Amino acid sequence: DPMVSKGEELFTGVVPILVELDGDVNGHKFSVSGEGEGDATYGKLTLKFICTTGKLPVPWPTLVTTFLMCFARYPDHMKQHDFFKSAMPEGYVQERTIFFKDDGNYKTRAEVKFEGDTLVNRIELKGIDFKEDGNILGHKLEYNYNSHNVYIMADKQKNGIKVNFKIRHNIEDGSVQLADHYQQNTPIGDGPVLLPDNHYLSYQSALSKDPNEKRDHMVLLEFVTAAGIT
Repeated sequence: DPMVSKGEELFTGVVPILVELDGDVNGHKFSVSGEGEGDATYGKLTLKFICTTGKLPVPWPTLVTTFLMCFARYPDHMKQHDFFKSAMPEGYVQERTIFFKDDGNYKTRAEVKFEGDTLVNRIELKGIDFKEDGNILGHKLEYNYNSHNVYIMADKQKNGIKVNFKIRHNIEDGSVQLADHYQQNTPIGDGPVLLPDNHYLSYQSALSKDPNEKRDHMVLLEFVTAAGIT
């Protein structure tokens, strides 16, 4: 299938990745740059993010979802349901509001597209309404990450998908900080895209530190696999 082969050719090997974020939470401005690689055949991403502005004013785990669904491994039986690769190389817009339970919210807009060989995720984040001494601004989140299933549906109206899901950030009293995600994706180009039947992506994420890195940073390893249509 030349449409499948096309994303299969853009993603059938290891693909360098760049991520650039400009953020403002409760007016605290910060920038982050990330680099790494993705191997869609295996659902694998490895990335290292650096805060280029000094200390990151929010917990690194609250940014994990914002910092590449085109790197999911879609099983061969499910290749018709891969919207994310179908939009490449021109790419897609990914927008979210993330509602933190009893606290503020992030609103993000990202463009995910190729720039030559490199797959770029360029993001603007605004955060509003955070409590000074809540779990976000107070840095009360553990540096770890649970596994989550993400439910994808078509938004045929908008020639894209809608994505909805709740992340649980563990807190160091056994509590969770809920982060309620509402997501919309739409293609950047005017070409054909795959509008999926409802399915999920299963995510696992591991957070770590580069023992040689003095800058505020996060090393992120994620495995992502599509399922949910036998």
